[PDB]
Amino acid sequence: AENQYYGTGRRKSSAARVFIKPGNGKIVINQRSLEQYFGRETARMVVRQPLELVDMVEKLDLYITVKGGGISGQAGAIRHGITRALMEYDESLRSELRKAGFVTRDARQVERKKVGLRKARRRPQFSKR
Amino acid sequence: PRSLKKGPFIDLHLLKKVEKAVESGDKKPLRTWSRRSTIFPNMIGLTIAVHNGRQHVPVFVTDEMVGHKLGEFAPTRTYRGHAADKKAKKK
Amino acid sequence: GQKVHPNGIRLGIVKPWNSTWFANTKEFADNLDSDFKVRQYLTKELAKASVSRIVIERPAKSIRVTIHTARPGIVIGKKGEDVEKLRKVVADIAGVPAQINIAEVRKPELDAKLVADSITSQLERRVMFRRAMKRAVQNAMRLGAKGIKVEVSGRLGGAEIARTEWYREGRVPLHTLRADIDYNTSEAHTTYGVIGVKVWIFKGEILGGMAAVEQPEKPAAQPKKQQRKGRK
Amino acid sequence: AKQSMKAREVKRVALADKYFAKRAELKAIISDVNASDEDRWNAVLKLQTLPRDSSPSRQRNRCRQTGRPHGFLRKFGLSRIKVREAAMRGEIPGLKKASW
Amino acid sequence: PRRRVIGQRKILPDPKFGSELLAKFVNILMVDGKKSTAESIVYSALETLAQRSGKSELEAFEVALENVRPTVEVKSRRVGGSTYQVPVEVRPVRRNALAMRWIVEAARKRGDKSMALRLANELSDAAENKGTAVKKREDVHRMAEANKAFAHYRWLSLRSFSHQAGASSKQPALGYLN
Amino acid sequence: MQNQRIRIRLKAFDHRLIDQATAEIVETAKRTGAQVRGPIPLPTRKERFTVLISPHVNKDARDQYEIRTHLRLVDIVEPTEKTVDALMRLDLAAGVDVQISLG
RNA sequence: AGAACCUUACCUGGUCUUGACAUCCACGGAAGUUUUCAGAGAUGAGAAUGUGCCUUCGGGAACCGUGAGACAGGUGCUGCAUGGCUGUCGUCAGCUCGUGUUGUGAAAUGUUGGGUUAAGUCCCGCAACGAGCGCAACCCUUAUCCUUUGUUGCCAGCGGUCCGGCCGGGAACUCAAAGGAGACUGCCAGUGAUAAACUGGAGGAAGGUGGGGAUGACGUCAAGUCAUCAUGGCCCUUACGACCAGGGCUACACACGUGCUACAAUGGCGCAUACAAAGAGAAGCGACCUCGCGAGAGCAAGCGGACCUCAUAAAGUGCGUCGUAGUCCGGAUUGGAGUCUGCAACUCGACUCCAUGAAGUCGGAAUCGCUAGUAAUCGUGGAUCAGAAUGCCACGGUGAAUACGU
Repeated sequence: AENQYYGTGRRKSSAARVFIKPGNGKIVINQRSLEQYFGRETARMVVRQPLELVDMVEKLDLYITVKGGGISGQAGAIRHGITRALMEYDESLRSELRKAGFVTRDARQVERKKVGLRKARRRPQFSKR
Repeated sequence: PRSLKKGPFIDLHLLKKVEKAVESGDKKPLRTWSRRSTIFPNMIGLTIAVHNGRQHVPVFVTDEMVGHKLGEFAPTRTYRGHAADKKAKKK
Repeated sequence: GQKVHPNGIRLGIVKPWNSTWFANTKEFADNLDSDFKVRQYLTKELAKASVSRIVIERPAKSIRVTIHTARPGIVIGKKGEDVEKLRKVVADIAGVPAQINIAEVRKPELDAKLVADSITSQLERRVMFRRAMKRAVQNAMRLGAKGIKVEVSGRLGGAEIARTEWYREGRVPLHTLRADIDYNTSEAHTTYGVIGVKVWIFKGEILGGMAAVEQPEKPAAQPKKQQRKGRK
Repeated sequence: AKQSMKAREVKRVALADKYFAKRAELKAIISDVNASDEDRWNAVLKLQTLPRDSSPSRQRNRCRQTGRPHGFLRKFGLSRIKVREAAMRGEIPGLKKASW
Repeated sequence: PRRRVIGQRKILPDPKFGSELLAKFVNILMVDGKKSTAESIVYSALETLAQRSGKSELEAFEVALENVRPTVEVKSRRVGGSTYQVPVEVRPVRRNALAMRWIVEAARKRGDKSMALRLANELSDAAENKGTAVKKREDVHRMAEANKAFAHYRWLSLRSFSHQAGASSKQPALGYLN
Repeated sequence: MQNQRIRIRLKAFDHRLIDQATAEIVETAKRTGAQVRGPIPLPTRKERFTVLISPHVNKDARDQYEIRTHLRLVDIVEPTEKTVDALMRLDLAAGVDVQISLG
């Protein structure tokens, strides 16, 4: 319980800040409009795709701040950050969004570039003779 | 291409042999290590004996050669020809 | 010859550093040389005492030496004049005035570097070292710990081949990151050239001698820490 | 390695400081882009021939302890091998092994 | 080798339509890491399939993946001075991927002036069981029907299997004593 | 958002020295002044070094060392000459330099 | 780890031997500093500022010339004379310590079996018992999550308002650095000799000691460094030492190891557009500014680095554009100038730009890493760094096939 419920949208080590409240369906993305940020793009249809599914598109109001990631990919991070926030329409709500995997955090974490190695795991190539 | 940027070159190093040589117009080959130095109008008609790391090479300085440094007319490396290998260094 | 060096890996957890000073990047190269010099030049005066560690520290307008010894009085000397002469040559190397203080003496008959000095005499004095190593190991386990490892090198007796030997006993983990674990490698000369002993000694699997602070920000420091965070 | 390569540098740094320090900006004022329709005359710049070994472009220094050329690290005043030896023994403040 | 059965990651529905089968296609359509092109190049390919016949965007795609599908495989395992072939039965998990891999091999040479078309045209061919990889299943099953004759060092093994409560014949199949 | 009035910065290589030395400095500042704040933590720097592991050759195997540099800010809204005086009288740290200069 | 010159590590050429540099003694000079000319520079001659420090008041130290001895110095040779330190097999999954017993003994036994494990993991157990090393563990780091701090971090509403946390102001929120939370092959179920563990169930970010790292036994290989460095034996000691310059490590016949980028149109071109993380910069790097074809420039706010700046991070997004013709991909060579780092751009340095303009269309013999945040692929910063990155180190974007079976 919070004044405005909140999601962290952690997806593939980018974190999508997402503030939900009741309203008339309005959107803020990166302190600008949807039209500036996701212009003539499929990425505008991504953030709506989970909101349409729980049938609150014209009923939930939102404020969105996002760092790290790729332009297509950040829309993909906001798609977990919205479902993270949804927890209180019903007591079962977070259980079911977890069951669909859009609460379940992408547990796979980074492998450091390694010492004596060309990549994380790329060990040298040599024939040297 | 490469240049000497913006500041004034005669070479500091070459200057003390040259100022006494120009007074004569030209005199015996000026024993020079200063292969770092460029060719200029003041130097037309001098004879610069130019150390190449191994020995001195006389460069006769003249007007058709002012686009160059002294170090270019005196060689450094040896090139293995490839009919059959190069026997000698060439001056 | 495999393995990462055993003390090199402990400096972030449960072993403290040999040096603690601050140079803000730009002067660090000049400070590293100065910490080396105070280490070199100070030990040059105390050749005759017996010592387990050297620890160098730079507070504001200050350089503080800590030294670990076999008994408290050996470096203090007659009327404290010896330790004042030590503080004299730290003032001459260092860019600030100098202190030196004496540490707590701990396991001084079992210590890495005093055990290795002790074996080294046997190599100086050109004995075959056929039974010496086992009697070395026995004494270490009469004097404490839970295990010891010894490896002895240097052309024993003046031989013209390499001839090494080693001895391991009890429990000695080698690559351990938890507890302090006492290691020394000696370098020393005798008539036929250079000798050396590598000494790993193992006291316990957890030692607390270096830790990060106990507490978070709120219970730590000042009683009233909270901001208004607005609220005019 | 040799003590001569460090000896050469040690004479270079007393002469660098003696001639060049008051002349640092004699280059920017007399030579570079700030010398626009000002000076560019050789006769005030003919005085740098003695500082020729002491010049900032040969101040590559290498290791301070040994005089050994090549593979230097300016932040320790040391090199690869000898850095590793001092980190191995805890001589350097805050310096530890890496994991992440 | 290998102590226990070990798994696989599993791919998860794309963010712009909500299909796994589309998200599994775009992955082998990705060249030099550019997933964000390979996405549009698939959906615009699916949009081309919808233009030949408007009844579904998946119409010809879903059936291509049936029509070029391998049911059987050849594995190879040297016996001395010779390599030979020994057939093996294929997992479904490789059947789909093989079929999408032959579709993208065929698609990169189709030569039409944009990949959405190359891909859609090579799917349009595999939709009727007429395109390039029709051959490539058919041939592999032919080497698999023929090459059951040989088995992996059968002659000394052959008593060793029958005596171990096995059958009286060299099994030309993976992980058997033959 | 706030305007920077003054900068108190504590700098160290060692992570243990900087929290403890701060925890006394904040205490000393509350006991000898009336307007103190809980030390903003501020992000830690880390410098990357790689060197050989064998004396000569064995190029492949390598060794890597890291050194971190830690920053505490406190943020006293006005330091008194008597806070700064207590701070320097009750100082005992080596790992840390405290800066009462700003930049 | 950044070889125009220095790299004497090498070579040649100039030049000297108590010696470039240290201590000790003898003599002249204070060292420090400023300056003309010869000399390539070393070096040398002279001018001018100063006479400090101690003092048997001679004279000396510091530092410099000169000399003697002791001695300095040496990438000087020997790695089958070595020390220090570390590579290989290999994360092989083994190896040994203490001790008894059986054989005459070298040696076995344990360390082998059954089940299980990522592993000599762990249950059961035999004349092997007890115990240690390595894998395991503690360990750091990250992951949510809980917590405090509340800026140079943050903003759900509110004010100034270009609607930007810039600032009046605000604390719901990530968020940083630190207290640390959770997960134990545990519970419960199936299986397996409850017996380790694998699989199923569940809440939760996550169930296979959660992802990542640290991480390499005892040790052969007469492994590899006397060239970081220790050091005898042992050689030179007008030199196998040393100052200075020039040349050189990046030559060129070619072949070979390695990496990059391209060979396309999934792309390149153009105009317009978006968000990183992490770190370096008070010898330094730097907005705005005006100048410059661009590079850069001078001016200068600034920046101790969560502030300002490298940096508009690129791939990615919009739209038109091109058709296999080595092109609309690729853009190398070379002519020529503009600019940069530097007392020096010629062989061997960095950047812009104009004209002209090739190989290459998936590559023989050969040849290697990868099980998933990996493989693949883009951009960034940094160590080094006067001037040179395709390299290396680390960061973040986007991110794959499959692992049936032995």
